[PDB]
Amino acid sequence: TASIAQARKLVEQLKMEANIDRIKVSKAAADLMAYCEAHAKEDPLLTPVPASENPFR
Amino acid sequence: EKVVIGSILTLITLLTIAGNCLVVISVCFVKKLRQPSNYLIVSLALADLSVAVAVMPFVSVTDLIGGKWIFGHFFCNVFIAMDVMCCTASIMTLCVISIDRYLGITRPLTYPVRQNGKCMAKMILSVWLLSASITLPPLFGWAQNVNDDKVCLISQDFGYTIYSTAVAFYIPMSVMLFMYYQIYKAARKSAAKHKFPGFPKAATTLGIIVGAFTVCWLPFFLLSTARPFICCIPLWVERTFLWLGYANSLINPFIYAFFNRDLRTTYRSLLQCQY
Amino acid sequence: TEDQRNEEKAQREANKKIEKQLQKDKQVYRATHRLLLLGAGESGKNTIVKQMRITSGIFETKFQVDKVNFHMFDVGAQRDERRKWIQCFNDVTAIIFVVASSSYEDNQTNRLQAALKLFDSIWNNKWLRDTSVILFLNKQDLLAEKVLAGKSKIEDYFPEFARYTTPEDATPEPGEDPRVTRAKYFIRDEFLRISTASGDGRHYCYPHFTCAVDTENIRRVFNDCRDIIQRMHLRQYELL
Amino acid sequence: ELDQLRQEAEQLKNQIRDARKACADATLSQITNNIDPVGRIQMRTRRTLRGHLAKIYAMHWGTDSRLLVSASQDGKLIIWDSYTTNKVHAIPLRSSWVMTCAYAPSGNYVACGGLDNICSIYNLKTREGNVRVSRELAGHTGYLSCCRFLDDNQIVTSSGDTTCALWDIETGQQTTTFTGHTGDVMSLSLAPDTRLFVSGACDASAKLWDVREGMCRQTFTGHESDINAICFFPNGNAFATGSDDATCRLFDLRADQELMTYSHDNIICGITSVSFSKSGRLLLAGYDDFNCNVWDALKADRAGVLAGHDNRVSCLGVTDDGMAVATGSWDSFLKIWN
Amino acid sequence: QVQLQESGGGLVQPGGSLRLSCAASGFTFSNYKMNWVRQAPGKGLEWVSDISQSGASISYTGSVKGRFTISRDNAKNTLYLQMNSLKPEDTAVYYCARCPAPFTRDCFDVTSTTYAYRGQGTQVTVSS
Ligand SMILES: CC(C)CCC[C@@H](C)[C@H]1CC[C@H]2[C@@H]3CC=C4C[C@@H](O)CC[C@]4(C)[C@H]3CC[C@]12C
Ligand SMILES: NCCc1c[nH]c2ccc(C(N)=O)cc12
Repeated sequence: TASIAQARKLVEQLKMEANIDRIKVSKAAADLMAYCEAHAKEDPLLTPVPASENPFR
Repeated sequence: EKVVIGSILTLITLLTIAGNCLVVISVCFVKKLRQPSNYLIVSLALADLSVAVAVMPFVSVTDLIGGKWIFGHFFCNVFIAMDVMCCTASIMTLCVISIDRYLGITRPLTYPVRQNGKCMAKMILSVWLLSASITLPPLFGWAQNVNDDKVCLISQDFGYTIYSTAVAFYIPMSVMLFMYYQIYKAARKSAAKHKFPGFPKAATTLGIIVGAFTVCWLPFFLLSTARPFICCIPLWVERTFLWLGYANSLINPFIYAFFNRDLRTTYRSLLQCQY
Repeated sequence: TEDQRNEEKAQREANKKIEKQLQKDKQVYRATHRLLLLGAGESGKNTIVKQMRITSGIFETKFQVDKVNFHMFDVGAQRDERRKWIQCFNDVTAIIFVVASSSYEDNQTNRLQAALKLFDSIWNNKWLRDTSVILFLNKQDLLAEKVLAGKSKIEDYFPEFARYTTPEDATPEPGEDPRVTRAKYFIRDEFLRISTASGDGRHYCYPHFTCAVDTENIRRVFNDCRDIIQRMHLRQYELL
Repeated sequence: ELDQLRQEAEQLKNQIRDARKACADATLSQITNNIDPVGRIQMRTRRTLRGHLAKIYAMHWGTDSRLLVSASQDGKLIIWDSYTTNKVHAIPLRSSWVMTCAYAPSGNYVACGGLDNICSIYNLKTREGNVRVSRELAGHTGYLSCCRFLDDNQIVTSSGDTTCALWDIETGQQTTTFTGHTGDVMSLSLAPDTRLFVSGACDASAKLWDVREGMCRQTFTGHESDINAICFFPNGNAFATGSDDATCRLFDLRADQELMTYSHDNIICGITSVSFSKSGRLLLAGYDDFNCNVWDALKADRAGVLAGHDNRVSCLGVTDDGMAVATGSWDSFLKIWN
Repeated sequence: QVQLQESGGGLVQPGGSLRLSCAASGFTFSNYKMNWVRQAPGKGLEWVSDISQSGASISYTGSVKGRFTISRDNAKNTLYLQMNSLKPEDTAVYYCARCPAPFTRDCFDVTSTTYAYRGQGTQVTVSS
């Protein structure tokens, strides 16, 4: 009972997995690059903050 | 005849000062090194620093070049008492370290429970107190110094010299040797039981420590105890043994810090931390 | 700016109080010792815990010997998989691996080989490399009973037992049948071979023939912890 | 009967693979060839927090980037002040085996758990008492691997029983349960919107779940061993995972497959934690080698190393503003890098 | 994705020789230690044999020592199990198992519940 019960639920879930809207991987990579470049300036690790305002220093 | 001995003694004093300062400042800066087992080493380093600051330099300069006591009568009683007190403190700090190691290894499940900074401080205070009591009789006139308008030297009376040497070196030396023999016995007993027919080393370190301490301090105290039996001794032997006694303080950082895994590994990080 | 100075003084007073409490807890923690109890499901660990005492994922049982306190943890409702939560006991004083030496529908599975493999896996674990393990070879009476019965699993499931010879270092108690001693020492030697192949010196094993009803079990743990801490102190001072 | 279900599952998996394969005309690495290199990155330890007696497993940054949470096996849950280094609270825990901790977004409550299989919610804003236990979220059948707050009354928890659940703190009952993993669930990560979250397990795979529906949406199987850590990309459309494979992998929910792989020949040790910078350009992943590595999210090249820990780096955390990087290690010392 | 595919099986008379295969794929075969597992009817999982990374070290359970031979091929990325003189008690479903982490000597693939890194297995039966 356990084997078939688990298998049926797994098949049902995998059927949903096969029906989903997606986007081109190149488009996703372009969006990732755009996000990385458009938010680079407000990242202290990537763009060091001036020492005069850093509270840790 | 020009002699290179002038640079050697100043170099030794500077090296001792630098080593003691490095040890103490590294313990203070590296907070994780602050543990009860390390307070004894810190106290030993502080005693070594005191010796190198306020004991050796006067000898190294004046007794080497001038060869005479140019600091007057009053400074003689300060110098003699300070040297005796600092050396006795160093010896008894070594003895206390040995006793602490003996207690720790002999009673691992019990003694470390009460190993706390307060106990370490109390034992260091007792060591310094006793090292100070040894220099009292000269101040109260029981054994006046044999100093002169141009010479400074410790009193040679039997009733003070024998007591001082016994309290400072002989009893602590015997205690240290007994504790280290017990440590060696326990370590080898532990090592021998952890063996099997097949199921299909401490001697080196202990000998290093004991030999260093003995080779450095024993001759000076032997001569000092035999000093009253004048029946005079050459100056060079009288001073080389004292300089070996100071070399004991010089070499102490290289012994108790190198032969300690936590300190041995921790100081290696100073290569990057200094930047 | 008094509004800032008052806050900074209050925060320093609170820090001092917390530091004092944590310092006291430090003495409490250092005084205490911690132990882990492991082993197979059918082993006698339950009876050993029960005799020491006289839905949760872990159970606590504390016993005091010679005024030094020991804390022993028994794994409760946890998944049979062990690789991911066994790592939490790297700093424990020692691991108590009670394994049943029974040599018998009844033979639903051969858990002796499974226990040997589990011991090997624990031994080879990267984060347990400094955790000594105490090996309690439990169920000696049943082993002897099955050896006398002439139906032990030792001969069939371990073919090397035929050529096995009793070690000269063996110290069997008087009255023990030679076959029982040979079997128990073969079981010992299997675990010793598993454990002595590392050669790194970061480990050590303490085999111990014992029974769940034996009262000496508590003393053995105390002696083993004493030895382990003594060896640790020897290591610290460069003596080893 | 089984054969007429396993074959259907295999056919569906093949269809999914074919759909994903046909979508890979160009990879992230190929098009990013024109991106300017980040260059070498160097960081210095600005703060060191001491007081923990045992090894530290997990930490959580407060929403104000001022307070910190640390959990250690000594039984102490300490709330730090990252700027002044002072300790604000030190809560003694009934169970010394705690594997995770979390700080509520409003800061009114704290949580922790571990081998005890129970999550304890601690209230720091009690009127007179400095700290007390509010509720015990019992019901799991295994050690609590990770937990994260959604609101002041809702918390998501993970356990080694291959199950995750949503708990109503007011009543303590499981409002929703997540199942599907064949192995232990290691870490959780809340999405920026908090509606979706992604959990890593020992199945060498990752799954995405919805709190409002409690059902899986996507499954990713790019890794080869247990997933130690997981974290969403700041935009929320992608995430990165750390595993025992010693190789970090980047996954995008819309691409529905691996985008980048971060690894090198000299690195063969497992990865303990993974985190994102505020811009997402740099990957901060802890390693068993006692040091952390900075990997370029786009170029997949090392930018720097955070070395100085004497033991395993158990956890890694970045402030909300991203101005500081806090790292925890089994040595019991918390180091802040900036 | 990690996938394991056991091959071979069937019903043979006592003493027959059977060759089992495991076409391991989807992962770096050379980087993981490989073990064979079996489960007799009505009984739990039991370890059979193991092979190291390059095969320099091999081990077998006492009940199957000598009778069974475990070998692996890196060029073909497949594992073998050559059975000889099979006894009737050897009947069991055999699984191809891999322990989770590479470059490690400790494996944990004797798990009772579902294990993520073992194959579906093949049924091997021996009867008169
Ligand atoms: C007869 C005349 C020439 C004898 C003169 C005494 C000379 C030899 C004595 C007086 C001061 C003494 C030095 C004092 C300090 C030390 C440091 C020790 O680590 C090595 C010996 C050394 C360097 C001594 C060498 C010998 C010395 C120079
Ligand atoms: N340079 C060491 C001086 C010293 C320390 N303790 C002593 C004890 C006795 C005598 C002595 N010469 O009597 C000298 C000393």
